Amino acid sequence: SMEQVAMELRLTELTRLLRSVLDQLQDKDPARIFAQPVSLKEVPDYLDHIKHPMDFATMRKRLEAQGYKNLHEFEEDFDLIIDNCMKYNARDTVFYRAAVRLRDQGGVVLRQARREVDSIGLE
Repeated sequence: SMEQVAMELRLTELTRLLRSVLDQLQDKDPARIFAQPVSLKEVPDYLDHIKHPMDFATMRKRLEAQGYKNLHEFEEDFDLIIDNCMKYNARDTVFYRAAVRLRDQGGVVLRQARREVDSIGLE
């Protein structure tokens, strides 16, 4: 049916958009600060303060497994990455400043992705 065709087209187009967003976000982090989960050997107290850890590898795994229903769910995981980094690290640190940089750049990319969801009619 055409309802199935439209649903499958919205799924594949949202996936294409989210993959482009995630690639642009990762390209802005060549130091790989947000690429992978934090090592508990290097940071033993991380889970004493961060209850819901998040990183770009976890997001990519969720994206490619069809785990994001809409752009808002993807935005929530990106905000978790930024917020956890700003909560764990003191403000006068290279890691907190990297989160502020990615929050600036990421906000612009995500608002452009919202304009594309609206233009395409994805949600």
